Amino acid sequence: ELLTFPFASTGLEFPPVYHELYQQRLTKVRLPYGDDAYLAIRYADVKTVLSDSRFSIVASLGQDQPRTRAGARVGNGLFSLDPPQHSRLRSVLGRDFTPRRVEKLRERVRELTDQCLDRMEAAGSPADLVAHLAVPMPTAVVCEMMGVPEPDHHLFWGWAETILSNDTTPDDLIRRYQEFTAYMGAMVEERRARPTDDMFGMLVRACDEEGRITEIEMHALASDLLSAGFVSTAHQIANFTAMLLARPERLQPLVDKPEQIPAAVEELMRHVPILSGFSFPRYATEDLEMSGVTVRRGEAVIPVIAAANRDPDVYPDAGRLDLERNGLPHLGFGQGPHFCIGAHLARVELQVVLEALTERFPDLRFGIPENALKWKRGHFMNGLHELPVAW
Ligand code: HEM
Ligand SMILES: CC[C@@H]1C[C@@H]2C[C@@H]3[C@H]4C/C=C\C(=O)NCC[C@H](O)[C@@H]5NC(=O)/C(=C(O)/C=C/[C@@H]4CC(=O)[C@H]3[C@@H]2[C@H]1C)C5=O
Repeated sequence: ELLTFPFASTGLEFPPVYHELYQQRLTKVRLPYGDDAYLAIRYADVKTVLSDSRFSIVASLGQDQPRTRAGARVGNGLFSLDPPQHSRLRSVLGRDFTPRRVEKLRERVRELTDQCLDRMEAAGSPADLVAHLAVPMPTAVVCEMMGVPEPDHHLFWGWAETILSNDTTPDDLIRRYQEFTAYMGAMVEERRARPTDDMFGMLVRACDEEGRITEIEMHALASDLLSAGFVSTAHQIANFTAMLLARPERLQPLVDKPEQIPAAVEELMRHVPILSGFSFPRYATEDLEMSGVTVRRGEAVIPVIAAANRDPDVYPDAGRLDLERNGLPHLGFGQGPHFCIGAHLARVELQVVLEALTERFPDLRFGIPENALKWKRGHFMNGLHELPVAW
């Protein structure tokens, strides 16, 4: 009878069971659905799972995917492939997410952030930072980049939520797939009759003109980016803001030393356990040793990035949020092939958010007692339903 995973925790709590597991050999756990799997929790082990070619993201041996969602996570996009096939598909998007291209979006990200905060401030204190900023701004950034109009943003929230909900059935996934395919089918036909200088338009040229990808691959890449690209940052804006507002000095360290905002963002990326459970298991493609256990060909191992980010040998006093830490590189954006393609855009968003909040609301504080905060309970991610803030 195996340890159950995910573990018990509420909000952004890091559960004490990890402190036990760091002093144990690799541990096998049973999941809500699918096969059992080992839990990689040491920094080095999580790095290995995510970047060593002996770990495949594909269950090519009949495995039942260890998971928290009733419907297995399957499709034709970036999370369904190993290199080189993954690398060839990702290369279609690559150039648009390099630091050199994303750094160009800083001014636009701040424009949208400013518009969000004008409306927040016009709504009056105390106001919900989730509804006024965390949700709208990242949604607008990627929906604009892709070429989706503001009228339709709500459609992509719903499609993204059913992906991320652990009570989503395979039937719900079918409904989502059909609705989404219809919508992007419309978008494709629009761009075939009238090309556009946006990212979906780039994908349509890549399918039609260059023949680099197939239609289903074009849809898959768009679906990956519109599922992953704004609910993520949405959750993290509120998580980061809540983390800061819960300390005695709140925003003041960053008001006083704006130049430290990039380091703060990285420490928060390390510290915040953003995942309720985990992402994708990997499967060993040959016998190998990990934290005292022989992982056999075919067996699943889950990379627990949150645990890696509190590895007691990599990070002294790991539970402490120390905005000056500059610890060794966290795994909050993953590692290896599937390292977050949006990593620099998320850094830009989160940095700009802290710039805008410190500059405009230096005395930002919780608008309700902290004990009343409404943390989510059944989402793939940890976060807040609401974040009332006062100034
Ligand atoms: C704070 C915000 C974000 C966090 C914490 C985050 C985290 C991650 C992590 C850890 C992975 C790797 C998971 C694994 O290997 O199992 C990943 C993958 C991915 N992320 Fe991000 N992400 C964020 C924002 C974004 C944004 C802004 C985008 C795009 C606009 C994005 C798009 C993607 C995509 C497409 C993948 C799959 C990449 C691949 O398999 O090649 N994410 N994300
Ligand atoms: C902030 C935390 C970041 C946020 C990103 C978003 C990532 C999720 C969404 C990513 C891609 C996606 O939804 N693409 C279209 C569907 C696909 O065809 C396919 N079908 C499926 O069902 C399946 C998923 O459920 C996929 C779920 C992904 C799980 C995961 O690791 C998340 C990441 C986290 C680590 C697929 O990938």
